[PDB]
Parts: sequence; structure tokens; C-alpha cells
Amino acid sequence: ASKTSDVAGDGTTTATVLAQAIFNEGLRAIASGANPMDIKRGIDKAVETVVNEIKKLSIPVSGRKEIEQVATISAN
Amino acid sequence: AAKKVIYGEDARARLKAGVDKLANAVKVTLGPRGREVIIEKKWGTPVVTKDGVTVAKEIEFKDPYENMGAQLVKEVASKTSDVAGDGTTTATVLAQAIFNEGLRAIASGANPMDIKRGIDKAVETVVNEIKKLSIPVSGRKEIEQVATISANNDATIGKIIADAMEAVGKDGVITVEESKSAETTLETVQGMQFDRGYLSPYFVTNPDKMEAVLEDPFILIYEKKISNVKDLLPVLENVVRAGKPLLIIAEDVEAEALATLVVNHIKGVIRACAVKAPGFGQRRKDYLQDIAILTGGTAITEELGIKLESVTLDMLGRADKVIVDKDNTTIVGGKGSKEAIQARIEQIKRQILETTSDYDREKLQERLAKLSGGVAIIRVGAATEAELKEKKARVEDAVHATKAAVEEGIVPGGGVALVRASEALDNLKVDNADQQLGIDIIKKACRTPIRQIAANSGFEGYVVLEKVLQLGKEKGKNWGFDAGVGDYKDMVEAGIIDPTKVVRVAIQNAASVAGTMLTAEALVAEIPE
Amino acid sequence: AAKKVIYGEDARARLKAGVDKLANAVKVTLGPRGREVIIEKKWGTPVVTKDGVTVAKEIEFKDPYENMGAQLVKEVASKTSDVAGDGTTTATVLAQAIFNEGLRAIASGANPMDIKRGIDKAVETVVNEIKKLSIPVSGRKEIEQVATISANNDATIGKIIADAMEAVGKDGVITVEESKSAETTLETVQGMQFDRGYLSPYFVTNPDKMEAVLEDPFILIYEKKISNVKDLLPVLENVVRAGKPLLIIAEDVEAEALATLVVNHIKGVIRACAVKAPGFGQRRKDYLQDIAILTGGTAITEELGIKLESVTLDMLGRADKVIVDKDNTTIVGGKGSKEAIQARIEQIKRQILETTSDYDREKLQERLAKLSGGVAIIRVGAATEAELKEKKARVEDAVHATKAAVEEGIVPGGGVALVRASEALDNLKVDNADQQLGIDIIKKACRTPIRQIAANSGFEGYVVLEKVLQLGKEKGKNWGFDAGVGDYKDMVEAGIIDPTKVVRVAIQNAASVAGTMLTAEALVAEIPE
Ligand SMILES: Nc1ncnc2c1ncn2[C@@H]1O[C@H](COP(=O)(O)OP(=O)(O)NP(=O)(O)O)[C@@H](O)[C@H]1O
Ligand SMILES: Nc1ncnc2c1ncn2[C@@H]1O[C@H](COP(=O)(O)OP(=O)(O)NP(=O)(O)O)[C@@H](O)[C@H]1O
Ligand SMILES: [K+]
Ligand SMILES: [K+]
Ligand SMILES: [Mg+2]
Ligand SMILES: [Mg+2]
Ligand SMILES: [Mg+2]
Repeated sequence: ASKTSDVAGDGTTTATVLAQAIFNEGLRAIASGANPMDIKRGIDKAVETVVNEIKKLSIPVSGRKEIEQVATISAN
Repeated sequence: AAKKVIYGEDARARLKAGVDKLANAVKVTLGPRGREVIIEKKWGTPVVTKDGVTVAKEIEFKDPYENMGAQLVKEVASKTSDVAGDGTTTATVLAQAIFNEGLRAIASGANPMDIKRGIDKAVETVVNEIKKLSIPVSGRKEIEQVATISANNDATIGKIIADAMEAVGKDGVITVEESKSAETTLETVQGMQFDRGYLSPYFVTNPDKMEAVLEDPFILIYEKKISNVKDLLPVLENVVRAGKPLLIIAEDVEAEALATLVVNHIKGVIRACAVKAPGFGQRRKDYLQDIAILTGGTAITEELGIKLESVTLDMLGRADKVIVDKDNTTIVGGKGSKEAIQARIEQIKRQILETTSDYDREKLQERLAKLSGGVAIIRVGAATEAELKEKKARVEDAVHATKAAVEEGIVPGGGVALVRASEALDNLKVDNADQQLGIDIIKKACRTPIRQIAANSGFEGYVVLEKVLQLGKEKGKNWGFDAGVGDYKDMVEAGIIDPTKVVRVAIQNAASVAGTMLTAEALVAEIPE
Repeated sequence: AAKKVIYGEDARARLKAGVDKLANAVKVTLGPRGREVIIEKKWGTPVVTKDGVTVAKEIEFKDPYENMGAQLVKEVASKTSDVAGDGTTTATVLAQAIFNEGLRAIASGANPMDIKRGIDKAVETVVNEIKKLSIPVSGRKEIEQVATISANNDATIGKIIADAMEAVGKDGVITVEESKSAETTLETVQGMQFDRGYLSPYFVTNPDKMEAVLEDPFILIYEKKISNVKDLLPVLENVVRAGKPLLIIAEDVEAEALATLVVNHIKGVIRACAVKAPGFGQRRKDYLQDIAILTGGTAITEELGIKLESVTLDMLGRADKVIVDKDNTTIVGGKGSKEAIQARIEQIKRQILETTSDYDREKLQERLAKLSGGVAIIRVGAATEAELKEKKARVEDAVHATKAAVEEGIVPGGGVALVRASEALDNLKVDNADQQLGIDIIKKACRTPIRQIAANSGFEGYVVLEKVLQLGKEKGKNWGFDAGVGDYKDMVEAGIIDPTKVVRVAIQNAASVAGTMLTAEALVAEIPE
């Protein structure tokens, strides 16, 4: 949560929710006998793919319409 | 009374502690070189055992909830011996392994219901692999080996059982007796054993199994249904006056008054028995009249002129011992002259060629074997009552286990069978992740008994297990670890083999109780004091 | 004795803890795949059950105030089974849901009296929807399905009940018996059923459900009022000498002395019972004389010249068993010759034409139906006597539950019926805010049993509930979740159906006890020394 706030200023609750999900599912895999170091290597590969996919969905801000929409959503 | 209820994870925590305390005491005695367990005997010297069954008999805990787990595993493990004659300690070891690993998976968030489905599927695959691996018993060589291994690796009982088995036949009848003589011997006393039930459950004499056993009894045999009680009272009273028991052989008895009155009048004293007829048809008389003349008695009916008003204690059939089961009856010995009895056997010898019914020809040549070969009575002998008691149940379990080997086959012992069977789980696959966990639980459990045997002997369990797995491909499926001497060899050739029913029942029984306790949600017990 | 009183919120806090401890132990066994509950049996192996009724019977707490809540819910839940056969666990689950949510609303400041008014109003709407959703039973298909679900999903018991139902008719009388045989069979005995009960309350015997049972009784038939006991004594003393109980069928007994001398004079012996003469009008004798000859006897009257001081026991009627309810009486079957009895049926068959009045002609061809169809005796067998007690209770309840289905209809099982009924509460509206809270309490409660069934089988309760709500309009009202196999299907076609009496009574009973405890203001109990 601290790093997310420093870098982006928003999404700290989403980052915390994501972190718990990765850790909880990782423990289940490790309890089945998986190698902890290989799981981390697999996680790193998946995040690289996921970040690439997100940039594909990214649409540049055209003007005031998206600026108002982003501000409204982030302000609850 | 007031009761305390424990729910959820706390309930299974109580069970795990109770099962562990039971298993940790018993598993140290597994194998041929099990460690010693010392049991207190009040006002006596402590007893040192490596038996496992003896250890499990004394185990009982103060905590009612921990006692719940111990008794549940004890009963299920005891049922393994009641069906197969062996495997009580192995079933307990397997039960702890499945339960402990099952709780670990649930603690990680796995679905308990899906784990049981994986366990059920894995057990089915393991049982099928055991069926493929087992080989039928061929002769005296394997029967002696099974009896020796079923006992505590004592070849004396193994030889006696093998001799007794080959005497009465591969599927005959064996019984165990005792004497004050230090030596033990096998006597082929003539008798028979057929699947006949008894007329009323009220003939219980001594066994808690609601069965009946008789010593030096007098046999009444009838070709038709039981007559009135007043016709039997001159026999019921005078023979009791004479100080000997009685039993009545007849087709049927009325349960309204005849069944109740006969036992009620004799309930306060030695009591008597009554049994049914074998098979069906008029050829019952072929068995009935022979047993009447082979035991020195007569078959009584008013159509033969034997009036019930003038019954005399001398028409009774006489034999050495009679044992009545729930569905079977066996009679040992006979007080008549053996030459005339064997002369009356010639009728059965001629009945081989003269009878025209297949249903009796199927039981023919068995009416001879139990008589001509004699019902095998093992006369166990020991120098002390304590040793006599120990060896007495020791022989019957070995006899029962040997019969189980004939019925279903033999498999390499020392836990090799479960190791080989667990290799099939390496390729069994399911679409559910939690069910896969259940499969891996059984694979780990199947490889525990071999590790415990190696550990008890003084070797590292995982090192032994790895080499046994390697020898499965390098040498063969039957190669394993000989804990008696400490080297790897072919277990079947060495004679270290187990009945395949023992391995099959133990894993099935252990998985059933473990699965039951894995989904237990509440424990209800009274508050102490 | 000195007593301690608890007032206000503290009193309801005690009740909530007691109800929760009862419900949490029982609700885990709800559904076809309920979890295991392990019950201590002192000097025995612990008992493992998924029954719920068995668990509830054993629950009792040390704290007198927490025990108050457990016993109150237990009695109300037990009355559901006593009236509709099934539903004991469901009523307990509903009671906890209503009580817990009711306490939450009160803790927020809502008026408890207005909450109760909302609860009663909401229950009435739910009950009406249940009746609207039910469909009448049409034939053997639904009868067999209901009996199977009422039992532990065992088709063997369902088939026997279905066969017994069609043999005797849907309005006959059925009873459960046992024998030594392990297998279970159906016996159609030459019996009959009537609609008049006992004459005195002291005749009620031992059984917990207060249904008096008599074994091997003799029958006396009177055409008028009973005479003095001095005439009865020669019969009574001789019948006592015969060693069997005696039954008197007559019109009335004088209450001044006879109503006490009839019972008091025999309280120290085998005892006897008397039953009202059934029927009306002159056909009473036809109801008596025909039945007397069906039971192998004829009527007796002092004024007819047959003095009771001279009657003979062979002249009296005899039957296998006689069963009498508070408002009804039945005879299992006469001990006379069946051929003559079936010949005597013509005398009742001729009553279709040889009798004029139509008042009992409605009961005619039903007395024939009670004769031609007999009375069904379910001979239950089990591997052991302890298991016989378990099986006998379930079969009797399944018969009772099946009869409830005929009376009122059937609804889709698995809690779907309550889910469908709860949807009407979405449009029910009231002008009081607190009464609206009571309505929403019932809506939440009605959707709890389906979630518990899904949770026990290993699925998320709210996910299952949400999809069942969706399938209510995508597919139909009868669509629900099958817990035996985890997929959604039409419940009525699948045979997963419940008697609509069970669902109706359970919600009505649960709301009554919950409403009682919501406004309880004081608890009075003795100080435990
Ligand atoms: N020489 C041996 N080397 C290796 N394993 C052996 C040897 N002799 C016996 N075994 C195995 O050890 C086990 C028997 O030990 P035992 O302590 O009798 O176990 P159990 O039969 O489960 N318990 P019980 O009911 O008391 O006989 C079996 O798996 C045998 O196959
Ligand atoms: N295969 C099934 N799938 C879904 N629900 C089922 C199934 N079989 C039965 N049910 C439902 O489960 C409930 C029966 O479970 P049970 O444990 O007998 O509850 P009860 O009848 O309230 N308790 P008891 O009095 O002990 O029988 C009913 O609501 C049935 O409709
Ligand atoms: K041992
Ligand atoms: K159940
Ligand atoms: Mg934000
Ligand atoms: Mg052994
Ligand atoms: Mg039920």
C-alpha cells in the first residue's frame, strides 16, 4: 500500500487485496509440495504478461470527458 | 445427564490427539523387530510385549473426546483381524497417516468433501492393483510361509498349521485346543463341519460371540421337527441329573412356547443347544443318519417305533466336542468304536457311486475328509498359563490368516505390496485440485508401513523406501527390504509374504475411519463426575 | 427450594446460548449429505450418526437457563415429527434463524411486540403460498418417492411402504414388526381398522409415544353395557389361569366403581384392557358379530342367557395382535382358519346388497378393503438388535410421513418450497416499520435450510441460493439444487419431494417457539445446591 501510494497515489486498496490473494493461493500451492522459488519465477512471468495486456486495453485520454470521468470515480 | 459438545476444528483437534496417542504406542511394535512396550500389572511384574494387539487392548484415556478417537480406530483396526486374522497394527498405522495428512490439507483451505472423494478413488485404484499383484496359493510351501509370518516368525506353529491344513484338506476345518502338556501336537480326530444354524440365540454358553461350544456332549438327532417339551423332559432332566450337556438335531422348532420353555427351564444351569439340518431334501437323512451312526446314536421319530414316552438316555449320539456358530456347526470326535464308525463310513464311500443327487455329491468327499482325515484339532501346550493364553489366540489368528490366504491369494510382505500399489497413483489423474490432494494423501499413507518397519529395525525409513522403489524396476515387483536381517531381497522367494486380504482390508478399513473423522463436526459426551 | 431469577436482556442471552449450542450440533446433519456427529457410549464404542433426531435426543446442558432454551426448541421440533413424520432438524434450523434475527432487531431498538406481529403475518403468507405450491399425490410413483426421501434415501424401505400402501389402500392401517430374519418382508394379515378407541386412560402401556400395544390378547364381545365384575371374575380368573391378556368390547362401563375396579383388580397381574364398540346403529352388532367370527368367536351377553360364570375360552375370539389408538382401534388378524374367514367375507360382501341403509355403506367396501387388502405388517430385519431399533424407528416415521403426503400433498424438497414461498414476502407490505422487520426476518429464515443443505454437501450456500432463485423464473418453480449430486435440476421430476404438511408445520412451529422466546422476560430455576 505504501509503494502504490508513492508511485500512483491511488489503487492502494486494490493492491492490498491483490497481495492477500497471491499470498493465500501461494500457501496452498506450497502446502501441496511445490517449490517456493519456482512459484515466484512463475509469478514473475505472469505479471509481465498481465502488464503487457493492460497496456493493450489502455486508451489515451482524449480530453475533458475522460478527465472528468476519472476524477469523479476516484472521488467516490 | 448434562453433556458438553465440541464443534468444528476443536472437535477434530481432540480426535487427532487421541489417535496419535494410540498410534504412537502401537506403531513402535510394527514389523519383526518391533520395540518393546511395558505394561503395568498391579501387584505383579510388568509385562513386556512386542505384539501391538496386546498394547492396543490396554489403551484407554481419561479425556472422553480423546478416547473417542482411540476407540474408533481400535474398533476399525480390530475388524481387520476379525476378517483376515492379521493387520491390526498396520490398519492403525495407516489410519493415523491418512487422518494426519487429511487434516493438513483441510487446514490449508481444501474442501473436506472433495478430499474424501479423492481418498475414495485412490483406495479403489490401490485395491485393484493389489488384486493384480496377488498370486494364488499353490501348496504346502506358501501355506507354511504364511502361517510362519502370520505368527511371530515361529516355524513351529507354521509347520503344525501346514501339516494340519494338508491333513483335513486345503479348505477343510481346523480347530484349536489345549492341554497341560508342555509340548504341542496335532491330532486328526474324526468329525465334520457344515453350514448349519442353531435354533435359538439363547444357547449362549461362554463365547461373547453369541455362539456355542460344547465339551463331551450327548447328541439328539431327529428326522423331523422337534416334538413337545414333555417328550424331552425325561431326557432333559435325567441327563442333567447325569451331569452332561445335551443338543437336539431336528428340522424346526416352534418359537411360541417350545423354544422359550426349553431354554428357560435350563437357563440357571449348564444349559443345552439345538441345531438345524444341512442343505435341503430327503438326503438330509444321508448326513443325519450317518452322523447318528458315526456318533453312536439314533435318529428318533414315531414312524420308526421309537416312542417318546419310553425315551432312554442310551439312544443319544456321543462325540468329543461340539462347536456351534451363527451359520455353521462342527462336531469333533465320537465315543463309539472307530472300526465300526469307519465301517459305517463305507456307506458314505458307497454313496459316492450310488447317490444320484449333485447337491450331495458336492458335499460328498468332504464327509470323508473331515472324518477320514479328521477335523484338525491343534493341542496347544505351554509351561505356564500366561504363555498358554498368549499362544492360544496366537495359533487361531495364524490359522485364520492362513485360511484368508487360500481364499484370496498371497502378496509380498513387509509393506512392499502397498508400495507397488501406490505407484499406480502416480498416473491416476482427476480434474479437481482438492481431489488430487486426496489421491496424494493415500499415496503417502501406503508408503508409511514400510518406513515404520525399517525404522523399528534401526534403519532410515526414507532410505529404505527409495531403494525399494528402485528395485521395483531394476529387479522386480516382489523385491523389498528384509527387516529381519537387514538386506534387500525378493520377498516372495524369501517367504516373507502376507495374505492379500490382510492388505486389502487394512487399507479399506483405515480409509473409512479416517474419512469419517475428517468430516466429524461435533462430539457429544457426558461431563465427568 | 431457593430459586434464582434472571430478568430482561440477560434472560434472553441465556436462551440464545442454549439454542445455538443445540442448533449448531444438529444443523450440521441436515440434508442427504450431513456431516458426522460422534456420541459417547460409556463402556462401548462411540456412535457415529448423521440423523439429527438421534443427536437431539442426547443433548442436555448443565446450565439450567441454557438448558431451558434447548428443551423448548427440542419439544417444538419434536412435535413436528409427531404430527408430520419428518422435519425435526428443519424446525430446529428455522427456530435458530428466527430467534437470532429477532434478537438482532430488538437490539437495534425495534419494538418486540411489533416484530412478533410481523412474524405471525409473514408466516401466514408463507403458509398460504405453500398450500398454493403443493400438488396432490397421484399414485405409486410419488408415494414411493416420498417414502424414500423420508427414509435415509433408501429405496428398499420406500418400495416396501409403496407396496404396503397399494396393498391395503391409501387410507388403511400399517404397523411395523420385527423377526429373527435378517431380511425384511411385507406381510398382509387378515385384519381390520375401526374408529373408536380405549375406554379407560390407565390402559396406556410403556412405549414413549404413548401408543398402547398389547400382545396375544383374548377378546370378549358384549352387545350391551358391562355387567358387574363378579360375573367377569370367573372369566378373568380362568383367563389369568390361561396366562394371556383379555380384551372386552362393549358399549359403556359404569364410572362410579367399575371404572376403578376394572383396572385396580388387575394392576398386580398381566392386566387387561377394554375398547369401545365401533360403528353406529344396529350395524354395531354387524360390526361386532362379523368381527367376532372373523376373530374365531362370537358375542357374549349376560341377558342373552350366556352367563359369564360358565363361558369357555375356546368360545371366545382370538387374534394375532390388537392395536388401539385414542380414537381408533385395529385388529392385526384372527388365528382361525383363513378359508372360513374368507368365506365369512361373503357375509360382509353380501352386506352391499343385503343391507339397506347407506350410512355405513360408505364404510362398506372399505371394511372389505380392510379385509381384502388386510393390514400391512412391515417385518423389519437387521444384522443386530441394536440396528433393529434404529431401522424400526425410521420405517415407522417414513410410513407416518408418507400418510401425511396423501392428506395434504407434496412440494419440491431440498428447501425449495420455502424459497418459493418466501418470494411472496417481497411484495407483502405493512405500514409499520418494525412489523416490516418481522417480515424480513421470516424471509431470511425461509432461505436458511437450503443454504445449510448446500453447505453440508460442500458448496457455498449463498451461491446455491442465488442460482436457485434465478432458476425459479428461467426454468420453473420446482427447479432447485440436488445435494446428492452437485447439480441443479427439477426437484419434482427427480423425486426429491417432501410432504407439504412437514414444510407447513415446521415453519409454523419454529415461529411459535421463537416468538415465545423473543418476549420472554424472566427465567425461574432452582439454585444447583
Ligand atoms: N522379516 C520381515 N521383514 C520385513 N517385513 C516383515 C518381516 N516379517 C514380517 N514382516 C511384515 O511385518 C508386518 C507384520 O508385523 P505385525 O507386528 O504382526 O503387524 P500386524 O500384522 O499389522 N499386527 P498384529 O495384528 O499384532 O499381528 C507385515 O506387514 C509383514 O509382512
Ligand atoms: N438429494 C437431495 N437433495 C437435496 N435435498 C434433499 C435431498 N434429499 C433430501 N433432501 C432434503 O433434505 C431434508 C431432509 O434432511 P433430514 O436430515 O431428514 O431433515 P429433517 O427431516 O428435518 N430431520 P429428521 O427428522 O432427523 O429426518 C429435506 O428438506 C429434504 O427435502
Ligand atoms: K511385532
Ligand atoms: K441427515
Ligand atoms: Mg481510489
Ligand atoms: Mg501380524
Ligand atoms: Mg428427515
